[PDB]
Amino acid sequence: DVQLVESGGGLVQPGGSRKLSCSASGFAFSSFGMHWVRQAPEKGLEWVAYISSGSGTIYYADTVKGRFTISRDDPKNTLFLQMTSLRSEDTAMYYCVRSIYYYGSSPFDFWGQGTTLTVSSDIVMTQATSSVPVTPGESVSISCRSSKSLLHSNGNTYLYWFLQRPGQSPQLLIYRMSNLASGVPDRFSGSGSGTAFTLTISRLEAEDVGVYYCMQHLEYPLTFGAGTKLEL
Amino acid sequence: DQLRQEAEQLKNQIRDARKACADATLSQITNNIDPVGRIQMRTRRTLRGHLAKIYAMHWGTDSRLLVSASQDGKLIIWDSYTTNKVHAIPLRSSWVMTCAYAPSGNYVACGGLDNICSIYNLKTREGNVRVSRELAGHTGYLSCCRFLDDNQIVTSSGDTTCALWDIETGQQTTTFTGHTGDVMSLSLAPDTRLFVSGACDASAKLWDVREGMCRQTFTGHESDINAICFFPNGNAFATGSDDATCRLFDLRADQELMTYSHDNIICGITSVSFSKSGRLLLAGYDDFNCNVWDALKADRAGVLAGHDNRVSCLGVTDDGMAVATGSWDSFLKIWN
Amino acid sequence: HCGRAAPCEPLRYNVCLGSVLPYGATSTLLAGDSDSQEEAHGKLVLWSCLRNAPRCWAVIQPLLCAVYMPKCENDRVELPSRTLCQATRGPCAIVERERGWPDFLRCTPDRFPEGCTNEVQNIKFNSSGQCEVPLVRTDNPKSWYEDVEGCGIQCQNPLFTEAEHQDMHSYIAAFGAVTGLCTLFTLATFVADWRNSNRYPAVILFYVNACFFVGSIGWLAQFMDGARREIVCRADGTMRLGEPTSNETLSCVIIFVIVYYALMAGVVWFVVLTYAWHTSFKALGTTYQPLSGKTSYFHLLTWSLPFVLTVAILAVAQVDGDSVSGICFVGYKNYRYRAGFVLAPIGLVLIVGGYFLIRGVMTLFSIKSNHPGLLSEKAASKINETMLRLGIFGFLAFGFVLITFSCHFYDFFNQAEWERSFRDYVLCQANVTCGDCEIKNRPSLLVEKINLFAMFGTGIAMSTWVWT
Amino acid sequence: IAQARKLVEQLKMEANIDRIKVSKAAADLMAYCEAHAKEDPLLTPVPASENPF
Amino acid sequence: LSAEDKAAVERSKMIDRNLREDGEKAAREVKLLLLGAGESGKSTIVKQMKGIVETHFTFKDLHFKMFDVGGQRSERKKWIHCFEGVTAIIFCVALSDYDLVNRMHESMKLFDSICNNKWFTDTSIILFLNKKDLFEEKIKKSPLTICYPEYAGSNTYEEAAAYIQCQFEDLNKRKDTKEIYTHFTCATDTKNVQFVFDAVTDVIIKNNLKDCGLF
Ligand SMILES: CC(C)CCC[C@@H](C)[C@H]1CC[C@H]2[C@@H]3CC=C4C[C@@H](O)CC[C@]4(C)[C@H]3CC[C@]12C
Repeated sequence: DVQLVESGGGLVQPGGSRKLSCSASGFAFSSFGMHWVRQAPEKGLEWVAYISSGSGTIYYADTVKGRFTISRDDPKNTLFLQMTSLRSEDTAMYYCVRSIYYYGSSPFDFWGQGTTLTVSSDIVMTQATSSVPVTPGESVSISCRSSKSLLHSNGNTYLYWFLQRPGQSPQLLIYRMSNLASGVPDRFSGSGSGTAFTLTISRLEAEDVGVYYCMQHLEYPLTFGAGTKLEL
Repeated sequence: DQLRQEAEQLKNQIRDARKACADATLSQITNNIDPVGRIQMRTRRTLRGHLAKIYAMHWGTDSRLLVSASQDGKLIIWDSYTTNKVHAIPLRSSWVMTCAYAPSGNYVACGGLDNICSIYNLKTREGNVRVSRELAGHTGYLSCCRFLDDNQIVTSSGDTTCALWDIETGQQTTTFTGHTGDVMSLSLAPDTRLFVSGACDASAKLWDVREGMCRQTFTGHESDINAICFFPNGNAFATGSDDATCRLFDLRADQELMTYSHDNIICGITSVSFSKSGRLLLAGYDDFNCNVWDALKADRAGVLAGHDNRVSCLGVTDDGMAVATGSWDSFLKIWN
Repeated sequence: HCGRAAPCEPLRYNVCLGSVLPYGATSTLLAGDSDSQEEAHGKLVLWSCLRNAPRCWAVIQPLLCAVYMPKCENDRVELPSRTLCQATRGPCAIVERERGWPDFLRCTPDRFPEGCTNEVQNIKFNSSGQCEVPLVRTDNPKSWYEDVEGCGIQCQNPLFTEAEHQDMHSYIAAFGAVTGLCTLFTLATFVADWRNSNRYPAVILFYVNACFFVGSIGWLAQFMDGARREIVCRADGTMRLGEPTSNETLSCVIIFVIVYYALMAGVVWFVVLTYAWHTSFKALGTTYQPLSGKTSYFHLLTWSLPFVLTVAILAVAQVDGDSVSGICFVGYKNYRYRAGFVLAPIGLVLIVGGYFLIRGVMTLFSIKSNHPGLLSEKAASKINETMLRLGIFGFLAFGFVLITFSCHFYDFFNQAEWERSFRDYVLCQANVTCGDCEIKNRPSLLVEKINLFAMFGTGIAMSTWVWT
Repeated sequence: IAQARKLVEQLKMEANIDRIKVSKAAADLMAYCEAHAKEDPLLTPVPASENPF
Repeated sequence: LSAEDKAAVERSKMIDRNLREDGEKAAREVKLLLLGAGESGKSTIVKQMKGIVETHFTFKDLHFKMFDVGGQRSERKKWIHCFEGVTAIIFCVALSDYDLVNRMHESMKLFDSICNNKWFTDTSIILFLNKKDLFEEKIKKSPLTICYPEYAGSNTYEEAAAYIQCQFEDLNKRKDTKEIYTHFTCATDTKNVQFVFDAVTDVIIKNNLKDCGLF
């Protein structure tokens, strides 16, 4: 099936250099806009870099502009993030994620497993609630307030919901606040308006607990929410 | 031995019966109805990606995506709003004479001059589209493919047979064989319960998807009929022929209602399709333009003349917001 | 301090030749040449010949009739101040240039002392200003007869008699008409089947023809009601110079830009056509079309280079008109700009076109020997026909470039002659009018005719391809 | 001659069909055609507000 | 535009470039529509050089494609327009079937129908008068008069074959636009491919010089 795996972890001395390689296997890698998203040891996700299909477009986060470089080798199905002068705030897991952009597509659908790499005027997505206890059987309502009208002139509200299970890679739940992901149960359903959003999970059950990150996609760099932990 | 004389007797009875229930002279009824005046449609977008003649198109149920098959050996799925191409499907047999698009928008059916209505799969993992099936069994050539569900597809071939397929297994579950000449066009119903096939015998037959028996046979044409489209009500259908006369048949009255012919038109029809209301009747001619016939008074309303070569396909959206004509220029316009 | 003791007599003539004398006593000591009143009057009426070129006459007249007819103060002649000299030294080097200022007029400290009354400012010459037939009164220092001050050469070149003008006008009308007709015919042929005739080298040929037609109609914007006069003549009554000036109207700037851009686009499209022919003939057979990718690059280069050239022309403002040609064109006055901006592009076009055409001919000559199979006589016939066609057309283009080069170089040398010759004529006319005369050598009109024949002939020869 | 038999059987099966008078069929066509004159964006050209093209 | 709309347009442009490149690569191969009556000997000529059947072969750095559509029983005029813009039309005619049943008359009628078609008004025709060896020995028994009552000449192969050739060549009513090349198929030689190459390169040179605006 679809399989994203990264390598080049371990511990590095500060101000050094390292290369992270994400070797894709089991999909047309030659036509997927691949991102790099990191996660601090105990914080939410943060966007790092992005490479488009055919290497025609590149972006970086403001923190890692000019310090990192992203490159893809299509014939080998690998994705490289060559990093230089590693600061003390880069200790994180680095997920390589695929994204395909056409009309009615589901970008950020599959997430790599990630490798722990230790060292020794944008939209702020204020996911206000940080923790809430729940019991199986009931429904809980998670809210994510944006800081800018995400409803574009096209009619879409570029806001995604990700679910990260304990010791897993976060999977896509809903894309553009309405559409369900591929192979997700019908319990999840998004609603709201511009600068206000909600993910109303119905008849919540076991194996559905974890943290829920809301990510705007209207403008770069992508800003994930602080995440709401569903404690059982 | 003398049975064809009895067949002629029955045919005479049929013609007498269908003539004895004819007193309207529809023009006589719609005389008092005020005309639509004159409609002018301007090409909003010029979908320009193909490098050879295009023979078929089909609008998605979304009324946004249209797929257009061509002779360069690619059917590419457009986005009619932003002109963007969302898929480029490199098909095997470059000779493609028809195209479909699943009502859900999951599958797209190809098929041309090699007896295989080969369906593709769009909404899949792994990115690129795959050949889900290659439905073989026909002995002529695929002329139309139309999706019933994501599992059933009817195909009208050039061996005088229309066949209902089964995508999952890939077998002819039902064979409709009543024609004598090539079946040039086919059109499903709003309820998708019974269709008609346009044949080279100058005769359209009313099939039944469930049973597999031709219920009614509509004659009146002089030459091959190249295009059929149902009236949105589902109780009438237009018929484009090589005699330059689009005709409105009626499924209830069992007979032709009216004919759409102008003396200064000599070219053959390639595609017909009603508007959403079923008032104006599009008709794609070989005069490098498609005329807009008022479908209740027979008088021409407008003209869509922006093509350098003959138009092969003409689709109306499921919300009547736009039409799309595809000529042998490799360009297909979206009028409005 | 600015007066000498001399016995002065009562005056007999009461005028400064324009202004009346306000006194009744005068001596003739100041004039080194003139000793008596009659000789003083003789010298005054000889100086009266300076009526033309008023930019110096208006300023010298007071000093003129002051040095010959002064005012004595009780056997003490009045000597004017240095300022009246310095006002009549810089711009009035013409008499110095031709005849020279006599030593009595060359004001030396013992002759003209510094800082005393002139007494002449009451004598003002309000009736001042004239230029005879070969000149016109002008108020622009840029557009004057540089050899003189004030007056300016008229619109119609005095080097050419009106007969030559009429002959050239009729010549231009006829050849313009023929070129326009051939180019319109080929444009009509190309546009009649435009849905079929879109094959690129043919379309490049169409663009050459269209450009040369625009050039031809740009030439034929004269013979109208009053177009020529508003194109080649200024409002003040001189020929156009150093256009676009910020004062005068953009009347012939448009007539210049269309004809120059048309000609340059024509020759550049021709170079691109020849290159397209070479690259096509290199891959004749093997169903491989190379130029399908670089069609747009051709379009942009050929449409850009003449435009940047003509804006570089309008940047340094020397574009000007001519009466005989009936057109504003670059570098009539200063031959350097004409030489560069005309011959360097045309010369480069000849070189590149020539090279690529010889390459094309050698290619489709060697094609038969290089082809693996045997060519049917029906194909080899057309290949040899088109080869001879390219050979003839190439020789014709080379001939036309050699003609225009020869005509220009003749113009350069004989023009370096005619400028001096014409000045000598103007001085001769001033001299005979002071106390007939003809220009020694004029431009031969046949070289003008041959130059315009070269241009129109090019315009025709670019349209003979549609002929089969 | 099984083709001729099948053709005659098809004509016999097609014979017993309940015909409706063209008056009523025409009236139904016209009635449906007139009842949807408002929801047809080609008859009445919708302004540049709603028109997505 | 938006974040995803720019990436959608980028994808659109990338696949547009892919279409352009594939079109440029597919326009370099010579197409050869292979007509001919049933049992004309199409199998012999198609094997000699290498629904619808596409055979791809290369000769002297040219890629040819032959679409022998005779394995399809439908109305020809409904799909024959699909093959307009083909380089040539290889029309192989059985020569030994002058006696068989009239079949020569059927081949002639098909040639007449295909050579004066609206779409193939421009496309040159190659015809292969194949099975010459059977025809050479078949003349001794059956004179040519069986097929052509209007024949007047010697009953030898070298004259009868030339008569058949000149009879077939006189069917095109358009003699100025389209040329009709002819070859008597050489069994044990590779000259059939050479003749096809020569005819195709000739029509290509003519089309390319017309394309070059000179002819
Ligand atoms: C490539 C060829 C055809 C371009 C030729 C450009 C010609 C028309 C231009 C370039 C230089 C110009 C000439 C230069 C100056 C003179 C001298 C003047 O006393 C008569 C006009 C005449 C003779 C000009 C006529 C127009 C002219 C000849």
